[PDB]
Amino acid sequence: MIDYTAAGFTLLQGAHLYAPEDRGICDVLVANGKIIAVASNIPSDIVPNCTVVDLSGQILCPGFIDQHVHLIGGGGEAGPTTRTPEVALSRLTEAGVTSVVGLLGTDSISRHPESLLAKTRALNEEGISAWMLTGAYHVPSRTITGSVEKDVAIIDRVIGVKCAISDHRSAAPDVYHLANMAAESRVGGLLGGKPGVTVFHMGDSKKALQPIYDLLENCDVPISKLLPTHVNRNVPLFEQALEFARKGGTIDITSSIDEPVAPAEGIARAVQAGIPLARVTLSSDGNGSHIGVAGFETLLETVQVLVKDYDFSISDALRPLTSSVAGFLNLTGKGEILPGNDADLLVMTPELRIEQVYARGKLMVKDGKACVKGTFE
Amino acid sequence: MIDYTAAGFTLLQGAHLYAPEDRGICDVLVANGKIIAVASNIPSDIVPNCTVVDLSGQILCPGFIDQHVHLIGGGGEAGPTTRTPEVALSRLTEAGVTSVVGLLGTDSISRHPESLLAKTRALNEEGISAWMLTGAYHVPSRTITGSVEKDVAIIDRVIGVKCAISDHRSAAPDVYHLANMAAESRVGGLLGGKPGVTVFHMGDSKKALQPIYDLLENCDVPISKLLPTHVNRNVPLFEQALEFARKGGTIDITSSIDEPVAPAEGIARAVQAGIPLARVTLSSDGNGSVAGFETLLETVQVLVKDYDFSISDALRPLTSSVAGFLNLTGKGEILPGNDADLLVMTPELRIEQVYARGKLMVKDGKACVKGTFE
Amino acid sequence: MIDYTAAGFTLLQGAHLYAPEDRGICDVLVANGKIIAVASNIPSDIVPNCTVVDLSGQILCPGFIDQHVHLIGGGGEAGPTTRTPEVALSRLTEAGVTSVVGLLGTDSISRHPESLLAKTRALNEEGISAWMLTGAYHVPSRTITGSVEKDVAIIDRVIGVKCAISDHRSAAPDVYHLANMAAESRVGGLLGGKPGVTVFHMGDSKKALQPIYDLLENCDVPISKLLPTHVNRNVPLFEQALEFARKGGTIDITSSIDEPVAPAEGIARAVQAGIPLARVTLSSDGNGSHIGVAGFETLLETVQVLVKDYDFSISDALRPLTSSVAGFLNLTGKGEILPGNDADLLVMTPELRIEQVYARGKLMVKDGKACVKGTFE
Amino acid sequence: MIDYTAAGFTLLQGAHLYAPEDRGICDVLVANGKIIAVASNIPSDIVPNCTVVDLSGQILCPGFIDQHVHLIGGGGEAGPTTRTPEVALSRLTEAGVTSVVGLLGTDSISRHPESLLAKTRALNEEGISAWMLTGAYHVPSRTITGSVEKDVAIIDRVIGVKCAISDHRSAAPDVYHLANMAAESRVGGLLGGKPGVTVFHMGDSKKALQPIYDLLENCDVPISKLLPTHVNRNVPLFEQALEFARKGGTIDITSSIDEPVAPAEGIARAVQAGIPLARVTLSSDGNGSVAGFETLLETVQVLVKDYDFSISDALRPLTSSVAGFLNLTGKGEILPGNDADLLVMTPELRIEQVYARGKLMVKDGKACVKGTFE
Repeated sequence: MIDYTAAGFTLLQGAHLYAPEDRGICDVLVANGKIIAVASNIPSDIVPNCTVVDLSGQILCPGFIDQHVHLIGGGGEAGPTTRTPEVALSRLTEAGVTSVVGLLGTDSISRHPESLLAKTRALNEEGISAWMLTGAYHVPSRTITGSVEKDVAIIDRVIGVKCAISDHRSAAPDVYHLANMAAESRVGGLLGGKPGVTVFHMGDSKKALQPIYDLLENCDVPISKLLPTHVNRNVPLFEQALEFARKGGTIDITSSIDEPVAPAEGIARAVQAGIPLARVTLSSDGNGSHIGVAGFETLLETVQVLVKDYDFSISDALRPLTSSVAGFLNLTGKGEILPGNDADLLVMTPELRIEQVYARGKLMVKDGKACVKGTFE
Repeated sequence: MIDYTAAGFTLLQGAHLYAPEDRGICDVLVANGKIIAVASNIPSDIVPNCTVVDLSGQILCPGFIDQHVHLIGGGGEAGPTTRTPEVALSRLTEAGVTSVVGLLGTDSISRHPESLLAKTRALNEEGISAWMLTGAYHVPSRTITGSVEKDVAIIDRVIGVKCAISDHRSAAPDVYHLANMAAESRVGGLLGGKPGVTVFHMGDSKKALQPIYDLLENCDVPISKLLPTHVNRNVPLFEQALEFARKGGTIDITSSIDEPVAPAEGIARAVQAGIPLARVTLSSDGNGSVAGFETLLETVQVLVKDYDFSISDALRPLTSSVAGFLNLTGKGEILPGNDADLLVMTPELRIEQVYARGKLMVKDGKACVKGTFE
Repeated sequence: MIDYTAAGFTLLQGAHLYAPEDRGICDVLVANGKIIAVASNIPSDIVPNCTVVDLSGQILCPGFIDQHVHLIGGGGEAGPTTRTPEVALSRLTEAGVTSVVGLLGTDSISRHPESLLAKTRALNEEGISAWMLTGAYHVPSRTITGSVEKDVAIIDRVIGVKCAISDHRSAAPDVYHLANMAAESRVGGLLGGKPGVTVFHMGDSKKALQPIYDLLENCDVPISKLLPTHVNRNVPLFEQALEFARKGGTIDITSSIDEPVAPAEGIARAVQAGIPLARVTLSSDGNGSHIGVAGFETLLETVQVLVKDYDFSISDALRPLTSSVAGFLNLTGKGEILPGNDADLLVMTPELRIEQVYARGKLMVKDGKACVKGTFE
Repeated sequence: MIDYTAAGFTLLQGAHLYAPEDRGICDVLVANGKIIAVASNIPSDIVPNCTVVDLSGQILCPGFIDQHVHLIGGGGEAGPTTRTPEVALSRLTEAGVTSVVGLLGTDSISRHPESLLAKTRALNEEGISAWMLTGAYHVPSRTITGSVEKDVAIIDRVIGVKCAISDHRSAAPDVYHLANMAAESRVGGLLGGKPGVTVFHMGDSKKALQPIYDLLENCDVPISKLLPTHVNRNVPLFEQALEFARKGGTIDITSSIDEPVAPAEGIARAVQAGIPLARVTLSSDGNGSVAGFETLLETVQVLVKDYDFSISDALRPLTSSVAGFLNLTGKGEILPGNDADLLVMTPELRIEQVYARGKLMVKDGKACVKGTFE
């Protein structure tokens, strides 16, 4: 017989699809890591050596996109001992995360952009999709090529820049160095076909989002490029966060923080405030920070609580972790399960507990446990 | 019905397939820009929406990989007027080029790596496969990030560094600066999963390859990383290149030079010298000088016609040999898994159709896909 | 017999302990430069080759911590002839100083951070404990590694940064370069486990502490990290100094200046103003600046006047020179005579005149005169 | 009663003490992380709150000092996937390592000295003794402060500089750059009270130690500062290392290499060659490649078992020899004053308990003290 295994044909059939839009019992045919067909009842013989897997009674949805993860590690705020380790592949996949954006935090003395980049590429070769934000809390930005504009333009995996404001660990930037910073990420993004976004690490200062509004006054970076994070870290900052989203911005809630505004409660209050889910993202702030290193569970736990204790549909709870993120970061072929896109799907149960995970066509999670891991796990 | 055109299924059937190694009348199933099947006589209905194409009586081989092109332009060796223009996509796809390695030449004052990088990425978006070499004739090299090792390492499209020796347009580099440069390209390559080569532009100096030998003494960079080009520019130098190839090194012959050693005459003499074709590649140095890419296909033709090379062996220096030197995974060879970079030729080797990563570039010998502003 | 001299056992017994908290006739057993026992009536045989020294009728208290000393020298404001010499070990110890923080002043053209560091280490090897502040009057800061954040983070003996404001010898810094400066010392401190404090050299400008309040408005560095010095150099600056301490800051008075507010009068006015002694430090401004080079006597002379002409208890007068300083600079094992801490103690008379001085277990002052000195004294 | 536990008194009694020089059944009194007494039969009540521990029938020797560890990680010589993780505290303490010297290898693009410095300091806080070498295979060296001399001089944990020669992953360094580098490490060391050594990663080049000899001609850096490593990587080179050791220099053998010259086979041949063990140390190159530290204890064991070295002489290359080369005051030797870095072994040399600066690291052969995130 002729050999067609190169195509890596796979037929996910029988599941109740959520792409994330509620579909019904639909099927998904994969070929070469890409979704090439989405329609109910696809013939199992339609293509050669097709690995047909029956997901009858299962839920099929798009893989998670985590845009706030300390891939190479973080912490260090309480001494060099508090420097957390690098994130393990399996730790992500088992959490549903198929796409991830890495950034740096407080420490940019013992943590470097070239280290984040290399790692970002390790994960890519290992099967998932990884990107990174140049810079860190400190402003001006310590970068790779010498300028933020240049990094976001010429370093492929860089899609924007990070920074901290209204935090006692800030670098104390002025509206000038902050506006210039966001402008370079914008321009560079245009030149390199990247989102060119600016992600602000929100602290607890009373000024809250003030630095941002000042920036909008001092330049012409679209409000759709600024992304405040950890918005649910204190009530008045979350209140302001809602007002921000109202004027067109997209806010980012972190699941790793439970008080004084829980993740689920945050996404819920947003809807109640009339913000389209499209402008609401949920990130994990994974591997940063007993002293304890943050994990990626709270993500799925948000989707669950959203469907179980708030009335969000499965389709809606998925958005802030899928379609919303890919949309804000212009992640082509991601967050959506439509023909053409990548095969980043998760197999779950109707109780929303992950069973299988597919990244670009490969099986990362076979039974809720990773069958694929980092080279030294 | 259900929609499967997302997979862009295409079946090239009934052609005399050379991959380059002469197979028979083989069929090639393509899906998502990938060759997913190669076995004679494949069903025209094996896969759903399959664009089936009848290539009966035609030749099918891998597209050419040209590793010496001044993508953003070159020249300038006689004033700013002599600065050649950038390369047009259709120009490449029509000469049967599906993968190319850009680089800079003498002028590295009005030509910068950031621009080349940009042009390389623009080409990849448009349909073909492009990479680039950092630096230029100048040593030490004007890089993007500060060091050659860092460029090759972290700039995704840099596969090695370029430079110029035994030429009257060099920077008069000394063995140490030279050695260090290559070592950085080599180390960088390992860190970036790049071949980490060092391409040497050869001039007409009596010294010829002496600097490349001098380098071997002062460092440990494998000889499989040192690639001299334009070896066919003067006979005394060509002779040495052959001796260099006999030692395990690879040599690059430029199809844009027709004397004293013509391209074909070059690839030919190597075989006679007893050099596995594996260590011989053919580059165009297109858009240099204004050089064109016609001479690549012409060197194949003439090799099969004027000289007595076979279609398969003639193709090698322009495909598999090149692919194996830069470690361009998935190219220069037609097998399941590799990229659907294909060329449909007549029995007389006259490119009719061209495929790049699945997409059809040349329809009637004339590109049907072009750059944004052609 | 077996040899136990390696332990360097020493029993300070019979004295009236002040740790600085008023204890009674307590004893202090040292071993390996560390205090390993504090309790009344410790048996003299308790450990092997214990050098028992009878401090009967004597006062035992913690060694002085001097956080403002020009170790490599200073001055120069009236020409290169006015460049003062380096501080001598014995000059410090004989003043009670067992721990010291070095900084630079007006001159940062002929005075360098690497020189302060080396010296800071000479003193460490010679028996006492020394630290240093990166930078000088001039802002931005001339540093060791290129950034204030990096110095405070990666150069072990650097614990913060120095600067001058409201002074005719300033570098004329703006709230921006001043806030950024304090933020880097803060972050770097976190990363390297250092206080990460910013010490301001107060001048005589009418604006007084204004630059500081502006800084608090332009960033989120805690007010507990800013330290204004020479606060008693003019009445309205000292007045403001009191208000500052009230809002949470810790002020630093310099004993070397007697008018228009004396050291003792300054520490006293502070108490009278309701400031906890914990937020009041006294430094000497030693070796900076006939033209005369400043000395370290005024320190003890403050403790004395505090107990003799104001009613401060011996225990209280010691705080602003011991427990207060160690607390503000998070000097572990210092300022406190409790088990675990270092053996930096002074032997005095009930009239508060130094007799003996111990630094990390060694005897620096045997009879009010140093029995240990700098390699070239 | 009065509280004296601040001194953390501990008495290790009735063990067969090797310091490493074979003493008899000696007792060791520890106080404040310091060995304050070493004389057979010490009172279990000599000092107040004394944690007395019965080590009857057990061996007691100094903890190992491993001077070749990629603390923050290494590798990367085959893409970013091959970048090894950082070292775990328990991993070290379980292999009997109480003092370690971190360093960087080939990758000095995604691995920086500031991180190593940070990891070194984190280790010291956690219980063990750590130092680091500045630079990497690359020459000139990528430092923290701008110059090697300045790094070794003012960065408190840098004791010298590293680099790579006669290897195919070097930076192709020339005698001048090399010499200058070592001279800076040497001068720096004097200014910082550091050994100021220069550790050379040895490759598989025919040249072998020739660069180290070439260096001796062009400068005056004492030969007691030049330390080559991995000398047991190829026999021709090993032979030279021995000749180098016969001239007063020290050689480092990596326990992570088992052919052509195994570790034991290496330490053994040196003795036969008539080299005082003083000039021979054993390193692991742990977390390199992913390399582990088991081979350190295994090289001791095998030395006492397979070969005919005594327990005392076997330990030397892993303690006193190392300590005496880096001038690590107070380590590698059990005497009053020195640090309480101890290893309780069975008669068959199987680490049972481990002590680092007084604190107990390994209880039942398994660390009972770990890094913050293990």
